[PDB]
Parts: sequence; structure tokens; C-alpha cells
Amino acid sequence: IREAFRVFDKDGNGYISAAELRHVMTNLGEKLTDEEVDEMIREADIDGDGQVNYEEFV
Amino acid sequence: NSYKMDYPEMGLCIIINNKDVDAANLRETFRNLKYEVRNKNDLTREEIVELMRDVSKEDHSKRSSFVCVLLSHPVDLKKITNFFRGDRCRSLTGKPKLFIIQAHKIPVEADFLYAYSTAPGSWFIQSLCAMLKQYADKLEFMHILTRVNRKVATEQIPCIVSMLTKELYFY
Amino acid sequence: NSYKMDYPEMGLCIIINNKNFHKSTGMTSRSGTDVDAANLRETFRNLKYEVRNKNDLTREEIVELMRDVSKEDHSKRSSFVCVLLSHGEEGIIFGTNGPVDLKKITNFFRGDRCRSLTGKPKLFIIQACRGTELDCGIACHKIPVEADFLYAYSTAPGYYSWRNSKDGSWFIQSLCAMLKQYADKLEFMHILTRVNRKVATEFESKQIPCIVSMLTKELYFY
Amino acid sequence: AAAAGKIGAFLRKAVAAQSYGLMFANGKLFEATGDALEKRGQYGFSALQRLDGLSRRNLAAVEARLGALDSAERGLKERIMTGAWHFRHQSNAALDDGKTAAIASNHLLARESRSSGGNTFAGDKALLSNHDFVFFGVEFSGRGKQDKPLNHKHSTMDFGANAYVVPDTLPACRHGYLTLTDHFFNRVPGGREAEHQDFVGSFPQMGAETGRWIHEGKYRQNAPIFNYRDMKAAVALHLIEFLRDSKDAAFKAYVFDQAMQSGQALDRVLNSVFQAEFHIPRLMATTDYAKHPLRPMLLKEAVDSVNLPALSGLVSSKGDAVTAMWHAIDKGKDAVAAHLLGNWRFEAGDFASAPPGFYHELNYALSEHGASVYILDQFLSRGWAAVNAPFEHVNSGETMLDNAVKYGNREMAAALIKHGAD
Ligand SMILES: NC(=O)c1cccnc1
Repeated sequence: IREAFRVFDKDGNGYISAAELRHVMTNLGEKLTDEEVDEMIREADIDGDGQVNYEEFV
Repeated sequence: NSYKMDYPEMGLCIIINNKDVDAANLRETFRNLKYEVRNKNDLTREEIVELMRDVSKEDHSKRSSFVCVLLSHPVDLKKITNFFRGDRCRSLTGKPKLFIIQAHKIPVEADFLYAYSTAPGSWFIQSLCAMLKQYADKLEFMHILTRVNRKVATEQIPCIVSMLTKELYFY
Repeated sequence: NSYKMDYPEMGLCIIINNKNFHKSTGMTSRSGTDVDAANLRETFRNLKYEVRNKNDLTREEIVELMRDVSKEDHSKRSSFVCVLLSHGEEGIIFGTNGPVDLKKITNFFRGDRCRSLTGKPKLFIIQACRGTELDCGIACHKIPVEADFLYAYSTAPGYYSWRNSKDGSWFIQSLCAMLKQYADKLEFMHILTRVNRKVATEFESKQIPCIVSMLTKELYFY
Repeated sequence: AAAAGKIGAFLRKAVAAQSYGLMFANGKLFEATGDALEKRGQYGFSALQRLDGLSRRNLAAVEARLGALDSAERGLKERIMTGAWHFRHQSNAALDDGKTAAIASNHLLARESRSSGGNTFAGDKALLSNHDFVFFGVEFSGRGKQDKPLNHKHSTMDFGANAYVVPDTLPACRHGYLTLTDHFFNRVPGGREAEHQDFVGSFPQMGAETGRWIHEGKYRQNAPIFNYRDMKAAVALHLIEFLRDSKDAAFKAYVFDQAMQSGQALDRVLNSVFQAEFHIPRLMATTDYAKHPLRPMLLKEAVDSVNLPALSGLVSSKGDAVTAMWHAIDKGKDAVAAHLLGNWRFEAGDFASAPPGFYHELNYALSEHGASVYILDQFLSRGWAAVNAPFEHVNSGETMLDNAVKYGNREMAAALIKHGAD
């Protein structure tokens, strides 16, 4: 319900939160495929930047 | 190729008149073809429906085909004919159902044939009876009926609507 | 009697194929119709006819084309054939932009309005269809009349189909097969009865072609 | 760390929510039934709980209407609810990409990232709008990925010549929904139409009923859909309710004789009673899969699916190079045309007559409805076509500009009046 907020330990608060760093982090550890990561980041936030930990899917 | 007309009974014929000599001629020529005619004079504008309903629910297992002459001058033709689309008349499935009419919208069924004419006995009926008397053991029903068309045109013109899937010979 | 089909040239053939309707009407694409048009072209070209293929004509173009052919000189020709492949309703055919009545099409070919075509066969073949695209969850013919007109309707696209691209329509290809096989020893009415026997009976899991005939003689293509 | 294992799942669910939001907000069966949603552009997680509720109700509507599964039906249920499932794609395009598969939906493959291929039709985006899903066919054999799958056609049709088999344990399958038949074609193929006639013919009574029986006949088009959790029990329950209605010797002699060998004896029971479908939401990207060449691929399929390596393998002379060029003239494949022009040296007389199988002359083919402006421009610039030559066999007396104006193609009309007075 709110643990997804605390998941974002890379606290880029009130900004793009280093979307490139998120791209790097996603495809290591769990071995995500690049064509999946691109869709992930595209649907993360449209129009460039400013997800600011929205988590407004709930 | 052709239909089958070697059943124990050739079929049933219903000649409905609405008010004469043409009806008598039709009775004679169809009894000549080993039919079973049931001539009915002027009926009520609704009486025909239950007349067809009574003959719709029968046992035509030994009957080759069905003929319903409608020699008249109003009830919708949709409900008169719809009793016979196989599902209702399980006995009459895969066998010809002829509807000769003299007095356009058309219902589309599996093995139905129609033959209309115009009010101005009658030249259409006289030509039909003469052609059936002359050619009944040689020509198909289509050729006989187009000869009727030629005769009527030489002396309007009848129109033929056919859904039959096989040829028809009265022998 | 027969229709005396031994003139120098054997009639004239017109094929009208409508496949890409105007977006205003909101109609489907009618896939796999060029195969039907080519099949009909070859079938009637083998019968010594003069085929004219016309594809995607508007409502006002079909009438102009028909009026242009009714004013020709068919004195050396035996008959006249016209084929229509499009959408439609119980008694009307569709152009690319708007429906056009069928009665007005054949008035140019009346006995008195066309002196060159009298006592001669005039064949009209209609393949009309209408999809049940009611996206929420899913019976007559106004027929003209004259002495030497024959109509062959088929208002059915089939009871069902799979995702395979259609190879035409069972009606048209069956008609072409019977014309190729039997149309040198059988009359046209018998050929049409065999087409009725094939279609909607061997295609059982629904409509069936209706053959409206006013011909006063018998038609032998040879 | 571990937060990377949760953000990935969160983003996967968020992405999967949009292919369900599109289907539920758009489409019209879901407001003709009571399942529709409000259009939002960026749907939330409310597009997944709706699917969960729909699957729960669909499972209940059979589980609570059946009996009690006295002593034998539970074994059949357990052989199915504990089996191994693999999904088969069979496309004609190039997807292996060396060591990672990537299969995309229509709504993504045509999302301004233009490509070629597809087998969708009209209405699919109107009734359902499921054009944003990746479709698969289920296989209940249980044998591994490195095998030969024993099915080729889904309903009656071969979708391709390369089967891409994946196991049902992928993290991507967790948000895919099942349907016991084709979603748009609710019918089940006939017993005579069903594949492996050598099996059904052994039981001439079994195949007499599995030919027309649609599902959810309350609308003749509505179909029941089950999520990942409820997909395994639903197929077993529907199989049992079908069996307790069929009157055959299979019911006692074979369906309880397949227990020890759940290979062909189950993959031919379940793929004959039903024809299952799996729909993965947006993209199937993974490193564990299997590519099996079922049959060789034709020129038409390689051209239509712009399989450039396969096309170059198939084309070995010029007699088929011109055939491939005609195939690309149709269907408007610009990449195929460029590839063929970069390798072969064509002549103006090569396109002077339509090869067999093609119904139109050069100018009509170049100017028709779904024509390509790149190919037309190249032909006009290389002198392989005459801009002012009129048609002779179809619409005689008309020119290519007549097609350009007639079909309302401004780009093609402008290209046509650049190379000739017209
Ligand atoms: N994409 C496909 O080939 C496919 C497989 C099974 C069902 N529908 C589509």
C-alpha cells in the first residue's frame, strides 16, 4: 500500500530521481531485458521527467 | 439431379377459389397427374391460415410433393408459407412445395417455387393447364412454365421465383 | 424455341467490383473480391463475351455507365450480361459513395427504351452482402419486370468464417465452376439450380440464392 | 539490493494495467455486458481488479453450477491443475535476435515505431480493442522446451513457420488472461475440422459435439476470461462438465486412461475439446525460450513480414527477385523494395506483364488504394513506368492520377505531378 514509497531508497526527491540511474539499476540483479526496461521507463512518467515518487496507481 | 416422385402418394393439392371454369380445369388437370385435390370455395380472409395449419401438421412421409394453388383476387403471404420451412413441417423437408398464384415481396426458403400473374377463364390458367396437358412427361417444370410465359407474352407477363435445388419431373 | 444465339458476336459483358467504400458510409473492406472479379472475367471470356472490368464506381458513375451501354448498337450481338459485386440491402445495391436503386439501372434496357435489345436475353447477377457488425451483440426483393430479364441474387456472405483470408465467395466460384463444366450441354436454368444445390446446402454449418426468371425461351450458350 | 526486486514488479504491474485499461475503457462488449471502464489515458491499478473480479465470477458460474466430483473427477481435475503448460507463438517474423526474444503487440508495433506484419482484422479494435496483447497457444504436454511441439494450427490456421515456445513460469505471464477459444471467434472448430484426425476418428462419437458449442451464449459473442490463478481450474471444470454431457466410451475408457501418460493423451483431449488462448499484456521479452522451425517459409510470408534475412535466403535468382518485387509492389513494403533494389539490377521490360497470381497491370498496381509512394517514386525516377499511359484492362481510359485523386492520396498525387505534365 505504501511500501513502494520506501522501495525508492534512491531518494531523488522532487525531481527525475536520476531516471538514467533507475535504467541502470533495473537491468542488474534481476536481469531485466532492455526492451522491457524501455517500456518500464516510458510508462514510469510520460513527457520527460517529474515522477517525484507519484505512486498514484492506487 | 432430379427430385423423387415415386412415393406411394404423388402429393396433396389444395385449390382455393375466391368469388370457376379455370378452377374446374385446374382440378381436372391436377387429378390427371394422380394428385389429391381439395377444392375450397370463397373462404374468410383469416380462414386460410388455419387451413394451412391443419395440412402443415400431417404425415406426408408417403407424399412426393405439395401444391397449393391460390386462385383468388387480404392476408399476408409470409404467414401462409412459413409453416413449411422444414423445422415446423418435419415431414416436408427436401421435397418441392409449389405455390401457383394469380391475382413484389418474396420470402426466401429452401425448396419453394412461386408463379404469379396479373388479373387482366383466365389466359394464364388456360395456358398453364394446356401446357401441363401437352408436355408433362417430356419437359421439366421450368421449361413448361417458360413456355407458359411465352404464350402469355405473345397473347403483362408472369414472373417465376425459384429456390429449388433439383429438377422436377411429373413422372 | 431457343434464343437464336448464333450471331456474329455473342453479346457484351459488364463486371462492376466495389471494394473500397467511402469512409462516410462506414462500410467494411470486402476482402478477397479481386479473385472473384478475375474468375468471372476468365469464365465469361471463355464464352466469347466482351468483358469490361470497372472497379470502385460511385453511385452517379454506375448510372452513367449503364446509360452509355444501353445506347450502343447490339444488333450483331446475341445477349447482354451484367455482374454486380458490392454491398447492399434486400432490394438495393451500393456504390462507393451512396446506395443506388436497381430498378433505375434496368430501365435503360426495356424493350421500348432499347430497340437493339428485344427478344434477347438480358442477364443480371447480383452478389450483395451485409455484415452483422452490431458491436454490442447480434426479407424480400423489390423486383422490376419485363419480357426477357433474368436475375440471380445472393444476399449472404456465409454463415461463418475463420481468420483465414477468404478465397472469394462460394456462390461466385460455384457459378463459375458450373459455367466452365456444364455450360455447353445444359440450359442456364439447370445450371442455376445446380448452383443452388451446391451453395447453402453443401455449405451447411443462413440464406440461399433466389432465381427470378422472366425469360420466354430457353438459353443455350452454344 | 531487494528494493530492485519490488520496483520491477511494481512497474510490470503498472505497464500491464494499460493494456487492460485500453480494452475495458474502449471496446463495446464491456458496456453491453457491464464491464466497461472510463477512458483515462493513463489507467491505474483499477484495470486489474476488474479482471480479477471477472475471472472470479466466470469460475464461479461453472463451479457452483456443477455437481460434487464424487470420486473420479477429482483425479482429472488434479492432473490438470498440477500439470506443466507451455505457450506457442508461431510467427513468420524475425524475433529470436540471437539470444533474447521480443514479441510486441499491434498497438505497440504501430505506436509510431512503424514496422510490418500482422494478422489482425476489423472489429477487433471495436468490440474488444485487444490489439494491445500478445497471443499464444497453450500446450499441456508437460515436456520441456527443447522438444518438438505437437500442434501447428490454433483453430484451423497456421500463423507462421517458426514456433516460439516459452514456459508458463515466466514473470511476464502473471498478468495474462486465458480464454477457452478465440476471443473474437467464440466458436470451437468442428470435429472434422479439428487437427490430428487420426485421434478423433478413433472416437467417432466424441467429435460429433465439439463442433459448434460456443461459450457464454447469453450474447453469442461474450466469452469468459480467466486470469493466471483461475486459468488452470477453469479448463478442468469445463472439460468435466462437457464430459458429463457427452455419451461416448471416451468418458470411461480414455480420459481416465491418460493419467499415467499426460503427453499426447492429454494434449489431444484438451486441445480437441477446447482451443485455448493465452494473452500476455504488452511485450514478451525473455532469454529463456525455444525456436523450432516447423516448415519452410514462402516468398509471400517473408515479404509480408519483412524477414530480410529469410528473404535474402529465399531469393537466389532474378526470376524470383522480380516475383518478390511484385509482392512488395503489392502490400506497400518499402523496406523490401529498397532491399531488392540494392542487390539486383532490374530492367524496364521486367515489369511489362503481371506474373501469374497478380490480377493488375503495373500502373494500376502502383496507383491503387494501399499503394506505396516510395516504390512509385522509384519506378517513375528509374523510367520503369509511364506516368501518362492509360489503363487498358481495368477502368480503360484512365490514368494513375485518376486513382490518386479518386482515393484521395495527396502525397501520391503530388508525386505523380512531379514527373509528368498529366
Ligand atoms: N500470435 C499467434 O500466432 C496466435 C497463436 C494462438 C492464438 N492466437 C494467435
